[PDB]
Amino acid sequence: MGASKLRAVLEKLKLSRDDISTAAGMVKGVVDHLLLRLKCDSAFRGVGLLNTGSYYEHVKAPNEFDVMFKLEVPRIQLEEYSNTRAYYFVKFKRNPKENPLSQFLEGEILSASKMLSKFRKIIKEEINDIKDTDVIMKRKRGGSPAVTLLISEKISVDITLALESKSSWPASTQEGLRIQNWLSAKVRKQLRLKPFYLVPKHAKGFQEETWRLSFSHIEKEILNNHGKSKTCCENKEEKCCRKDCLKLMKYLLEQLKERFKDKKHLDKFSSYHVKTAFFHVCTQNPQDSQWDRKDLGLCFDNCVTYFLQCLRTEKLENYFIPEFNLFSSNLIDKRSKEFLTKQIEYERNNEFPVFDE
Ligand SMILES: O=c1nc[nH]c2c1ncn2[C@@H]1O[C@@H]2COP(=O)(O)O[C@H]3[C@@H](O)[C@H](n4cnc5c(=O)nc[nH]c54)O[C@@H]3COP(=O)(O)O[C@H]2[C@H]1O
Ligand SMILES: [Zn+2]
Repeated sequence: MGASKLRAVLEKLKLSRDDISTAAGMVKGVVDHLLLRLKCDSAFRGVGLLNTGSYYEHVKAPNEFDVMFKLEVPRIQLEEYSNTRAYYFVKFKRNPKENPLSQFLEGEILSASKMLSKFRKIIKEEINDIKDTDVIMKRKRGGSPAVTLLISEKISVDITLALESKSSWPASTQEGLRIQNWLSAKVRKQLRLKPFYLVPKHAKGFQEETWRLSFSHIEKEILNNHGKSKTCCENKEEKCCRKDCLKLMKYLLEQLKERFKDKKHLDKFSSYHVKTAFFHVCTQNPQDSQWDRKDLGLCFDNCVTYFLQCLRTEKLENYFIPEFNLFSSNLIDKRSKEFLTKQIEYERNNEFPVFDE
């Protein structure tokens, strides 16, 4: 596939400045309201907005947003569940002390379901009272930590609540973030000093009171500063195609998901898998020269091939948690991965007709 053929698709995916300004304004307009009204509680007092991009995550629809609500918790003690390296129980070291979130304490373990229930209920009751904009609160999805709302029957916003921990990263993430050859071990050192987050997600019956590790902020960090050279993409001679490869991959997965929307094979595949795979390829190809713009197509293929391999071998390690396989037999069944593999292979073999619209 030609580089200009791909960059043409990327060119057509570009949304104008107005489409960003108006939608962004309509989003922040409700985000500020919900944010300020959430402060009217002892629990969600120190709530805050976390920058997980503050824009859209999927290229095509640009009417879908994703915001993350951070809530700091002091000196928490985590307890890994069932040797699932990603999922944890939240306990407090100072149990004798009275906690603001004490109402949600399921004993010594902080219940995620209660917090999600109160949070979501507050959102529903506030979305009821707003009159300046037409907003409806979307139905609860299957085991989703998010709360979605629709503004003016066109804008989708997924609000995800998350606990913040300034303490050192868990031992499961120790051998993760292998960016030493890519962004230097210094940057890894300084990045691991940053806080980590926790989202209310249950692990497989289901253990409904567990939390998942989240490093979305770090993903944004390495994503916006992606080159081995510090002046990468700041000058003409240092333009690369990492972000373009990520856009192309995400768009391919999205379009494939939409083509077979009627089926249920690709419903479990999300942009996070694509992101993860892309990070793995970045680790594999750390040199900026390996990401020359004129090599876009080739680069894209590298992102495709590897991804296919992960589907073929049923192995896709979480970039921060190596021992956690996103493509395990438990999470996603072989049949679906075979389907996606066949589709992607077809696309590549026929010059990606899914891009042509
Ligand atoms: O950490 C977060 N930061 C911002 N929003 C988040 C986060 N976690 C959840 N959500 C919000 O809830 C939606 C559904 O979540 P679900 O737990 O059911 O499945 C996730 C999950 O399997 C995987 N995923 C996504 N983020 C991570 C990660 O940080 N660490 C490990 N896995 C991850 O993608 C799938 C869906 O991707 P989407 O983003 O489309 O839709 C999310 C999102 O809206
Ligand atoms: Zn670059």
